Amino acid sequence: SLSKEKLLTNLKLQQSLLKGNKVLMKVFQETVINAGLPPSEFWSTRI
Amino acid sequence: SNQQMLQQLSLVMDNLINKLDLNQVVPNNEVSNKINKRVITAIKINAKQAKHNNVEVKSTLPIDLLESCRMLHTTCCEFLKHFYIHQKQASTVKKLYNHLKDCIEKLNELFQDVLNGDGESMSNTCTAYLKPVLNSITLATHKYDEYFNEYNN
Amino acid sequence: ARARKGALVQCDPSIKALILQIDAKMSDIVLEELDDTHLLVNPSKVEFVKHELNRLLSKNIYNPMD
Amino acid sequence: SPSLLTVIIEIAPKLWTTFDEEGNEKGSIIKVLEALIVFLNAHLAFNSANKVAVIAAYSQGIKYLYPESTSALDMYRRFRNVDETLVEEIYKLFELEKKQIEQNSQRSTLAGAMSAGLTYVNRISKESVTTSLKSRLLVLTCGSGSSKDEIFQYIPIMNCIFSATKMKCPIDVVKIGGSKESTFLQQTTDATNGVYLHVESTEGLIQYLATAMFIDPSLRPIIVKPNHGSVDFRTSCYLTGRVVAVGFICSVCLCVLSIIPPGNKCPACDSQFDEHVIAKLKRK
Amino acid sequence: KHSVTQYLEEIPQQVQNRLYTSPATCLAIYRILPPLAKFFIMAMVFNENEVPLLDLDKWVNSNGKLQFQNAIKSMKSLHLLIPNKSSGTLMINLNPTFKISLRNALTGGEVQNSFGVVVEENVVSLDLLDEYSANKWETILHFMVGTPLAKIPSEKVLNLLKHSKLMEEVNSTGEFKITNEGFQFLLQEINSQLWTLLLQYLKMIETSKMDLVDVLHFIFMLGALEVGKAYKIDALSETQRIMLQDMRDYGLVFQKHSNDSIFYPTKLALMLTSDTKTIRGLKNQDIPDGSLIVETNFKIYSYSNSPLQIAVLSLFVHLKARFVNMVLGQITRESIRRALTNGITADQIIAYLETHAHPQMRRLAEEKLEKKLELDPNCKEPLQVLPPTVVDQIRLWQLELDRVITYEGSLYSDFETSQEYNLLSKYAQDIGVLLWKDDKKKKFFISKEGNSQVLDFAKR
Amino acid sequence: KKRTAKKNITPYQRGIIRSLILTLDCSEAMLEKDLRPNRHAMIIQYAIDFVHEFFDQNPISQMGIIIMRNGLAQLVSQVSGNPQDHIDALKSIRKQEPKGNPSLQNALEMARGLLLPVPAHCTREVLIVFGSLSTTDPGDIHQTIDSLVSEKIRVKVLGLSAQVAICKELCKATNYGDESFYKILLDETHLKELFNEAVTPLPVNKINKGFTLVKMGFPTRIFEDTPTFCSCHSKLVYGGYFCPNCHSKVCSLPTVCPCCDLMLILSTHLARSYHHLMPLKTFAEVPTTEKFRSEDCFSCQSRFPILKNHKNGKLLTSSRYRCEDCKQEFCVDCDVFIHEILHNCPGCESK
Ligand SMILES: [Zn+2]
Ligand SMILES: [Zn+2]
Ligand SMILES: [Zn+2]
Ligand SMILES: [Zn+2]
Repeated sequence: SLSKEKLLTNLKLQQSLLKGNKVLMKVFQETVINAGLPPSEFWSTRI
Repeated sequence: SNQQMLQQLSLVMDNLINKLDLNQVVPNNEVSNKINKRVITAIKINAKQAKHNNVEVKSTLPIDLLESCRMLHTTCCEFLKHFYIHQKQASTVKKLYNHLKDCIEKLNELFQDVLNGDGESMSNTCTAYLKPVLNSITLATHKYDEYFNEYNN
Repeated sequence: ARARKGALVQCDPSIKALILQIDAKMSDIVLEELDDTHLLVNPSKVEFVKHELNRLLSKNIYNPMD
Repeated sequence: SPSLLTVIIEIAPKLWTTFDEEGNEKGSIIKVLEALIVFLNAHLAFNSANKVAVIAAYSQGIKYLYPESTSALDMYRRFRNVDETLVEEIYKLFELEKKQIEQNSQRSTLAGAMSAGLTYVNRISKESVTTSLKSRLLVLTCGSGSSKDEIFQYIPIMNCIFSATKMKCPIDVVKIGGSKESTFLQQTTDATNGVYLHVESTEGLIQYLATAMFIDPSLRPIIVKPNHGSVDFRTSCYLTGRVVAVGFICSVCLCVLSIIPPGNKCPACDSQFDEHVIAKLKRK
Repeated sequence: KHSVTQYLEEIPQQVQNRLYTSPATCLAIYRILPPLAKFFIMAMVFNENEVPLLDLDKWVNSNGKLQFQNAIKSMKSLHLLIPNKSSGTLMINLNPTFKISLRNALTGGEVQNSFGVVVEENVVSLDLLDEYSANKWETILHFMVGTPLAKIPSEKVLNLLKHSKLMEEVNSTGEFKITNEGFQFLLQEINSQLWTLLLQYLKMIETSKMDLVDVLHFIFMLGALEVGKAYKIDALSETQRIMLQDMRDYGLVFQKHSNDSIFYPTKLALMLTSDTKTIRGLKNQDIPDGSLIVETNFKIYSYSNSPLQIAVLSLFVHLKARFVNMVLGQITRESIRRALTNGITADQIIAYLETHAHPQMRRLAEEKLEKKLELDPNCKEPLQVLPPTVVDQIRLWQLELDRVITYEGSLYSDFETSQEYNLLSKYAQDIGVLLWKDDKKKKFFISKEGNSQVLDFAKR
Repeated sequence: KKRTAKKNITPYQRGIIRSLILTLDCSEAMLEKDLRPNRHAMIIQYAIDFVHEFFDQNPISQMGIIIMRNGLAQLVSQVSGNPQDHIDALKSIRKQEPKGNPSLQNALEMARGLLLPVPAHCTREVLIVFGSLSTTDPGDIHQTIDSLVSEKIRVKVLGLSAQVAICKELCKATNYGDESFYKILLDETHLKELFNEAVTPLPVNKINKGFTLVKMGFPTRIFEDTPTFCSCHSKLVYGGYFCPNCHSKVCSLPTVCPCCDLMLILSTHLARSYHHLMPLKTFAEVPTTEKFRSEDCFSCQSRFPILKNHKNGKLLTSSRYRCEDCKQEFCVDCDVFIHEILHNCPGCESK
């Protein structure tokens, strides 16, 4: 039911979690919107 | 000396005790006022040093900005120190390293701008707040450079 | 070091006025009247102030307790 | 707030001779004994008549001194009784000395001393439920040579530490001897919120004592007087003997081993390891 | 409480040193000082050299400086020390007589006074004459309070009570009733009572043949420890011997019969300083005999009893019919209004109940206690450890009879700018010391803690 | 008349590392009136006590808390190694009141999901404080139990005043068959000791499993005070520790380094472990008339030995409960204290 690649590709789930925490969405965007990290590995930490 | 002289000295002391003595008046008190003073010196020195342990930044907006920078660099280094340990995704490590070097230069420019604008005391406080993370990322960069040289040479 | 000692009294302004009346009746022992809610007095005569206050309240109210 | 200061003075006639050997023989333990008596009296006076206790550690066992187990069956004069009784007992103990006493030099019963003293503290606290006793013990050791660091007592010392912390009993230690920081004792005082004092030999401690060994009863707003840093870079490798920093600790054995794994059967518990796990470790 | 320590510092410095000549007196007064001063004195006693004050400041840290001032002010007031503006600095050192006497006492000094005791066949039994001393104390307590029959023959004691105005009783008519002094006597349980009596004997016995140094020597030698042998025979001044006989009459000396022997060390002198257990024809067993009654229903339930104790209880509650274990009594606003007629404040009685009548309220105070102090931060509601309901009812009766509000402190000024006044007010609100303030007048009447901390910050 | 354990017969192995996931029970059943406030309040209080105790004795493990309300398992504390978080979580819960029916199945599945990250050398566990007499499952249960035992996840449950067949099956199933772990209570004190015995690691007779060396390093305290700076919570903290390898500050803990992710400990945790591994032989109670030993204590000095011929009093017993290997006496208080708090046997230390 839960797999590393599954959570990796669960884009809608990931964006929902982005909505989950202001701190989360903030750090994510500044790791992304700042021309930083592809979301894939960013979640690969946060699985 | 052991055994013989051991028992000898032991008996000597035993006697001395039994030899009335134990003049608690003669119990040092402090004897040499100088020795006393020296002891006090040692102790006040240690009290001072351990007291130095007082168990508040200026620019709240720059403080928060620096905090964001720290969080950013922290997670970036997090990903490297994951990858640089673990291992065949070498190109991913390369991208991470290039990004980390970019981040290091970015923070260097950040410090430059802080020194320019906030002056020195505020810049000093910022440098103090960022010293540990800065050292860690610099060490990570150096370690990667060493490993890359080792692999190449 | 400035510290002006005395019997500080604080109450409602009406009781303050009554206390000032009584105190004037007993030769004005109140050292100072800090404001409408505070009074500075000498503690020497505050006890007889309370005594005469009790006397006059007993005279007036008399506690019918009906 | 009464306090139960339970000194623990160890007296090795071997170490006593070492003290005579150290520097000159310009005075035996007699200095220490007298200073201890005076300090004990001082504490006995300071508070509202709070008891004390003293234990020793001679070459072939330990034995109480002050509380004076049933034997028959000046100045406030209770000072008098305490001190004269202690000295009578200690002279009796010194009679307990001979070659057979010289024989069992293998061990050093300090750990037994600390453990028993802690048991005593528990006894007294438990019996005296009313007026809870903010107790705390002490340690006096004549630092001798011939053993840079005896370790066969390492564990019981730490068990003493944990008992102390649970019982909330600071334990202060005074080592008199060579410039060898008694590492286990150092960690003991530091962890259990104590104070360490590595005096030189012949000075009349009484000042050192009454200064830095009298602030632990029930105060603790006051900066302790401990020496330089108390690094917790703990035990050297069981196999090697060199102090470890990035340890390598096996398993259910728990022994700390160096960067040199023997490859199998960690040399304190017979437990062969997964050679796959060995290679995983070797992947560096 | 007259706080005999205050009387101690009252006496001039030279006679203070006169007293300090007696090492045992030095020790006994060492017992009394606040712990901070105790520790500082014990530090200074040995290093034979004055010490700058800066060290004694830096010895203490934050949130505990209040005691520093307490100690220094006390010690200076009784002048045990000598502050020394030697180089414009502060070269503290004790009254050297004090230092030497104390040091002698710690290591076998020449205090023949403190060593006045004699060791011999102490045939005194624990109950032996201890019951007699307790009976004498009870008899004098009853006679002063006024019992149905007052066998108190202490003609000197009666004169002390009357001239001292011990109790609001008509001694001219022979009355021994409770006045404000009588109320306090009803209040101070043991140490308070003994202390008030000793002070009264001091004030009355102050005219001729005093030898105050010998007086305090005898008093403290009594309180120190059991002198026993040769005390009354040998270890006493002439006027010292007279004072000893008088005290033995007053109970405070348990001297044996035969009118000539060693000192009879009754437990009472121990009780003078101990601040400890209070329990004293040939029968009397009670660690909790006193069976008082005090719950949330404001009633008097008594099983355990003591006739003088229950009479004390009746001093603020009605009596109708004495029962076997009980006495007919119910505590109401009228019951305490009885003592309010004597003007007795509902203050001493608070701690009295918290302490006395507990021999029957042990379990009551335990269930109210519940150890609800460590549990207080977690469970924010107290388990009626000290009953607040009863306190509120008592305050209500007190308020019903009073109607006046007063505040302690001193008026303050020289708040030149609004900034200093506002910052001090904010700091006081942080520390909760400002009773009231106003920037318009730049004045207020509160405790000196804010000024003390600001002055210390400014100067050092 | 004695109540003693005869002998310990697994003094060779325990699970020293742990990851225990306590799951409470907050459901309508827990609101009956059998325990003084209720079931629920007393339960949570003892749960707090157990949290403190367990994180003391096993100071290297983690823990997570799970409730069962309205047939749902709502995680109330992530699996974490800091006792204070869990303590606070329980504080919060205790002011909230139960509802719905206990969905044992959901809680089980949530746990099994939760303990996946726990590595092989670490050991898993669950502790169901089951209070009700029913469940309400949205799926097959034996499916879950089979998945569990497939994932090597021992489970111990503490039922309230009854025995439920499925729970008995559950405990018997995961714990390698050997049924001893479904202990249910009959008194509050029994409950206290229940949690207490839940604190210790858990042996039965371990199958020969993989035993693995684990990398970890110890920190060194820091010195400066004003330089307050933290790398595990990103605050200013007046001084902490240094990872020997990651080399970044970490607020006080036995936690895992938040930079290079290796376990951090001092040693005293390892000392606690040592205490649990190899305990003492249970002290023997000396024969009443056959002792003829010293009339005192040994570790302490108590005067509670005998009375010497007193009809029934001396006929009772001789308080001389004496340990074996050192063969020295010890009064009852001393023996209780040794075997409870400090495990260095006094005499057996000295020889
Ligand atoms: Zn942190
Ligand atoms: Zn690290
Ligand atoms: Zn014992
Ligand atoms: Zn043993």
